[PDB]
Amino acid sequence: RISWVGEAVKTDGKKSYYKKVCIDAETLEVGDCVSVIPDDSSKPLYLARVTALWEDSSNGQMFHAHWFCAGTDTVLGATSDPLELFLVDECEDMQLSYIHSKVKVIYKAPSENWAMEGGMDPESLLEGDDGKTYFYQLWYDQDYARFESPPKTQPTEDNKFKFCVSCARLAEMRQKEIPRVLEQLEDLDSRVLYYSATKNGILYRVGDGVYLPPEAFTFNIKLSSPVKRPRKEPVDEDLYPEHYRKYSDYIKGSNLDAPEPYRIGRIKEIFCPKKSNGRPNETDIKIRVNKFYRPENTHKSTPASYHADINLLYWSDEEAVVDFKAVQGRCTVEYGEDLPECVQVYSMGGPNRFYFLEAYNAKSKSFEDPPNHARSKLPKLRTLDVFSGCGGLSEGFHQAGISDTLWAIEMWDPAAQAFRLNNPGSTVFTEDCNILLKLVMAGETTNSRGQRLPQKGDVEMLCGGPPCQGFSGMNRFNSRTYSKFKNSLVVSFLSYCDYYRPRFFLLENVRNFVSFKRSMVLKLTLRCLVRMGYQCTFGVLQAGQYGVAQTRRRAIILAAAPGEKLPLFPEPLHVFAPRACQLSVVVDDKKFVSNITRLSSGPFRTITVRDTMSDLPEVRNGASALEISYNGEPQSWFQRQLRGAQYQPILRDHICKDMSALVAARMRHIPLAPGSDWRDLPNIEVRLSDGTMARKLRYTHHDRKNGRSSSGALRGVCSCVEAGKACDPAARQFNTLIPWCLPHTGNRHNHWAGLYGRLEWDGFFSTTVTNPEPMGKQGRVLHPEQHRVVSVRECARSQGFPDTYRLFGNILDKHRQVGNAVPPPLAKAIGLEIKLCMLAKA
DNA sequence: GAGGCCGCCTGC
DNA sequence: GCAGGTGGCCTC
Ligand SMILES: CCc1c(C#N)c(SCc2ccc(CNC(=O)CN)cc2)nc(N2CCCN(C)CC2)c1C#N
Ligand SMILES: CCc1c(C#N)c(SCc2ccc(CNC(=O)CN)cc2)nc(N2CCCN(C)CC2)c1C#N
Ligand SMILES: CCc1c(C#N)c(SCc2ccc(CNC(=O)CN)cc2)nc(N2CCCN(C)CC2)c1C#N
Ligand SMILES: [Zn+2]
Ligand SMILES: [Zn+2]
Repeated sequence: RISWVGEAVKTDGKKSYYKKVCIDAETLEVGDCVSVIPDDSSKPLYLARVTALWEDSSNGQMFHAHWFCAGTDTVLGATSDPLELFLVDECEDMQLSYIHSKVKVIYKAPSENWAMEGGMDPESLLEGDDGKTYFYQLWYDQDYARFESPPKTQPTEDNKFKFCVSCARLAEMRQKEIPRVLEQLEDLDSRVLYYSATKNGILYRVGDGVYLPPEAFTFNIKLSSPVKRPRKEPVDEDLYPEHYRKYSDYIKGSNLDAPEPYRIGRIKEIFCPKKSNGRPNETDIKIRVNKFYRPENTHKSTPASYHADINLLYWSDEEAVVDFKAVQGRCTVEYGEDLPECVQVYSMGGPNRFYFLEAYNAKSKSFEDPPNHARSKLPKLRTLDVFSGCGGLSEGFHQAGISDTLWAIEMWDPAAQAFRLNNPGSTVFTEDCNILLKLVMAGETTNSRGQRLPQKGDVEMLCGGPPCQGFSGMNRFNSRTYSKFKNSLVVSFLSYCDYYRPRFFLLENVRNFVSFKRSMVLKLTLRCLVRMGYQCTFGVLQAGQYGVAQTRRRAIILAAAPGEKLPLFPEPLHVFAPRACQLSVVVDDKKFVSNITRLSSGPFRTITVRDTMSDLPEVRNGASALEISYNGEPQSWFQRQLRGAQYQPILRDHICKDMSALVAARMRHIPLAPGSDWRDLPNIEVRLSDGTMARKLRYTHHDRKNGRSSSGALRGVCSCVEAGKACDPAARQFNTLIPWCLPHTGNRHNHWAGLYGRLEWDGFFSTTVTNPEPMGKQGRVLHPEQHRVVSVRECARSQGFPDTYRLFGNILDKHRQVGNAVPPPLAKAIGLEIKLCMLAKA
């Protein structure tokens, strides 16, 4: 009792398409939505749109089902509106007998007045439902967790009766994934030359720059097998009784495992080998490139990288043939003297830009002029920055050219004053953001200081980082902690988003924002954005990959209004230690990644502690002079950038905490070799600067787990080294050069690795802290050579702040301002992705 | 106000 | 077990 209605629309092969069918008491036509029975009766019904109806000579009565995704199957899980569906590129042929019923599915489109329709209370944002039939508003990418406006793919007259948009988009994706050759230049003896080729939607022509993996080719300058570090030569165990705790071969902050950046070539030929009959084998695409040298690839090796621009290359006449499938992306490489602009303007004007001024001759180990054949606005968004701090995120967005931060909210006054000092045109509110929003919603125009409150339409971009105090555990919500979340600053920030409805929205936070409360904080944040009707996504970024010598992972939530394009996450710019670049996120057993494809290498070398601060003058422990001489010119590219173009005769805030006499003696005895920390301290008496004496540490109890030194000395410093015995107060020792508490509890704290630890010139900072303390958790705060902790200026350099960026207050206030900020280079990379969306808006 | 002192959880 | 990820609070 399955009956076709009418004559066949088209007969193709063993298929006869129809526009309408009758099943029992119902009639179905293309475009109708149906439910479909699953094998597991416990599982819910599948829902689909019918995109075609045909009789098959071998399969019987058939239709094409374009499946909807239930909201509960997305990252939103159980927080989803129970009747919300999402478009996905999932579809298949199916027998008509599997249809259970016809269902109503409504497209809930945002209205033309969407930007004025905000103001629902937090309960409505978090838990409110549409309360109607099935509906969709957004398309969903299940691997990247992206909610976007539905695609506008269009059918022709050759497919209108059977058009499946999912089939069409999948076919486009497949074609985009396959390398192809387009033009045709010449036919040689054993190969065919081509003028252009395409890969992953990128067009490559003869003469373009290509990124290649570091293994793609070698240079004529082969290598120098370095004198490797020996196997930890023995030390005097009586002099250094805690050195045994360094049995791990892992050094915090070391760049020994960072990969090489990309090889860079200029396409000389694009070609295919010929078949036996003369035709080209276009499944086998090759390119011949000229090799570019980075400075560190010449005979001068790594030190050549110290002073050179990070995008400086050297031309050479060496050539390599590589598979086209190895290309990692396209880049622009230009001879510097032929630019219509200076090198700095060129380098700041776009991505993937390199330049060369000379050619390198490997045979002669010399430099030459390149050969002739090597030659050949947008209005800013009015931005509100909530929980701005001193303004690192706003500074990076400003550098990207996308925003003017006209309003900022910062409750901690020294940070608010710093933000004002750097942004004279902005209005900085110090009130509770809840109070400010309530005033705006009540129709107030100015706050109690006479500052004008932003109104609907004023705010075009909203960014901030809300604290998660009270719900930053990993365990599941309960009634109390869920109430704390509902009344929290995260939800207040979401309320700002709902009321103002900016074009773009950014929430930044610590990495574990994606995992707090079994990922429910993340899921609810996304749920609120979708409930407002925003496009949105999330991901994790590593700041070191965008140009700071610092490991700092951040969770990022991005949203874009209906009518906008949802931004992509920025591709890594700098290679960085892979152990610090774990960006994936597991939510309810589903592993999510961002759109980022640079997982193994990148265009630029890693930024080091040397890059960051080798130019700063020597200062002492407790340095307090607020304005001093730099004592020399900037040395590295990074320093040239951060000092800026205008000559700065005064270096500011190169001041350090005044550590006590005992702490200073300890710092003076930490060796300079990489990986040095408290475990390298000698066990000696030392006279302190205040006349007092630092004492030897005595070993008073036998530590069965840790054994004894080679002279038979014990290794415990307290009775608690026994199984169940408590701590003996008489066993506590004071004013020892080796701190008593570190051997006291080291066995359960990974030997307190990194406390009193030195940075290394070749390595990177641990996450820049708000108050550098050698015996705190983030204790690796000692200068690579000087006997002091890092200065405020050095922390600001680790964050990528320009040297001209003003700070405010006492030294601890300035450290906290620096340590709480988003690094401007990270903020700038994100902002450039938003700029791409602004320019591409349809 | 410094600096001594040092829990709990998770991914691998 | 190893390494990372969240700082506060005595005591004076
Ligand atoms: C978010 C990923 C996802 C999405 C997305 N996106 C979808 S789309 C809905 C849909 C897609 C395809 C079919 C065809 N049948 C098969 O694929 C099995 N051979 C039916 C329904 N469904 C999902 N569920 C429910 C459908 C059936 N299971 C695969 C269980 C997983 C899941 C999941 N986790
Ligand atoms: C037991 C702790 C808890 C937890 C935990 N753990 C959670 S998880 C968040 C969540 C879970 C399920 C849904 C589905 N409900 C819908 O309505 C869908 N639109 C939405 C959100 N939520 C909670 N409350 C409270 C009232 C019930 N409401 C759901 C609001 C949220 C509570 C609580 N007390
Ligand atoms: C390794 C250093 C360390 C550290 C370090 N670092 C920490 S941090 C603890 C912490 C405090 C506040 C927040 C903020 N709270 C929210 O945000 C609300 N959700 C988070 C974590 N605790 C430590 N113990 C445990 C707590 C304090 N004593 C009981 C003993 C010492 C220790 C130690 N030894
Ligand atoms: Zn299809
Ligand atoms: Zn003890």
